[PDB]
Amino acid sequence: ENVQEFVLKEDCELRFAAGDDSDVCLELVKGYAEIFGTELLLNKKYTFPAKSRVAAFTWKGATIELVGTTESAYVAESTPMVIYLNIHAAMEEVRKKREEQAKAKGPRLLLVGPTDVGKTTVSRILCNYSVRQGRTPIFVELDVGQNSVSVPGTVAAVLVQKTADVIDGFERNQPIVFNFGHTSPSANLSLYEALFKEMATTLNAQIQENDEAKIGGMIINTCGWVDGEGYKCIVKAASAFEVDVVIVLDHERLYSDLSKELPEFVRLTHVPKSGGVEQRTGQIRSKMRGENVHRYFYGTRANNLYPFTFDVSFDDVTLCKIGKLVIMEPSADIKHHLFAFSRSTKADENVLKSPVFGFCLVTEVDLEKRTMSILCPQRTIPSKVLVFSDITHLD
Ligand SMILES: Nc1ncnc2c1ncn2[C@@H]1O[C@H](COP(=O)(O)OP(=O)(O)O)[C@@H](O)[C@H]1O
Ligand code: ALF
Ligand SMILES: [Mg+2]
Repeated sequence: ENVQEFVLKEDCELRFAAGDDSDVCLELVKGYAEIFGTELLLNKKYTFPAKSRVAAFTWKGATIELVGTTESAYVAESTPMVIYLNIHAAMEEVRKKREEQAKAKGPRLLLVGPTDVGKTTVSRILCNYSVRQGRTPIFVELDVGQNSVSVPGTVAAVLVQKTADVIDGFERNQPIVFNFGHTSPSANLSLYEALFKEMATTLNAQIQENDEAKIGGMIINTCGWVDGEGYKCIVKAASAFEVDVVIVLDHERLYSDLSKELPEFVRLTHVPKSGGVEQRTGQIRSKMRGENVHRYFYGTRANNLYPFTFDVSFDDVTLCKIGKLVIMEPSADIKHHLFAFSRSTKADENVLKSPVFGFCLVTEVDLEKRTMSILCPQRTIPSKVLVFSDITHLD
């Protein structure tokens, strides 16, 4: 209940972090402002939980109130927001040109760069800006570590029809989700690459049946792995998704290399990272993976989910594992692991390329009763083919 007031000139952003113990309430009291591309409503109170990192930007100028203990709060005057806006502008230009020559295929954009340069944040701003233009782009999440669509260990895609919630991020409206099963692509690089392609193939077939999605195009977020084998992932992602535009954030050498390698038709743009982007340690990142898993089952402060715990007979499910498909015996070592419900009706070669229904968490294993307790988003298992993930979570 301490109060801070901020006057933001045009093209300025208030960056703040909520206290370690404290909620911070933000209210726009004059003008117009947006948080990572989502417009703030005048006088609406936005409660951010402890440790939240937030940036509120304004094009024309704003006055903003914060109520609560903050670790840091300052106004920055020079951001790359204009750059990020012109990227959206050029995408929409491409949409119109292709519309006037047509079903029109929307432009596809790949965001690349090392850890903590703001690829996710920029993907969010671009998705929001497209929605505010009246478009429905497809957001494609290839980061199996820091995943904003599903649990970690997935490659996923979602049609974006609403701007992100300011506090909770995007609504996960019926995502297409593939179970990769690891927090980094180097754990099985060829499987990771096969999922890209199966994802790209699936999306190409789906947009055939939906013109809005088709002209919406794609914003594709990669992980921060740019060196060695990560570089080749970028080239194969570019190719498999047939991208028109590669945005490289804060990596001149990557940009140089990609310019010499990509098809000449590919427009490549190097842009700086924002001064507000925060370096995150392995610990913080591990904690964020845990909170992602937690959110998948329980939702948010704003939007609670109510997941079911029940027992499942080992005679009613087949547990399997990728690394080719192998059938698993119920064992004590599956405890705390995620399992994906495979859309594939049988435990065969189709599992590898099949998207999934969702996940459960194995909370207990009773070997003698031949049962396991699972946490599950629904009352009854949506599939009897359960695919192992190396991601674990103590609840
Ligand atoms: N302009 C900004 N102001 C404050 N925090 C930011 C800003 N841009 C990014 N961040 C934060 O910095 C962190 C890293 O950004 P992110 O987009 O997740 O990096 P990357 O996706 O490249 O790994 C995130 O916690 C994000 O919320
Ligand atoms: F998307 Al990153 F570090 F590159 F979370
Ligand atoms: Mg990211």
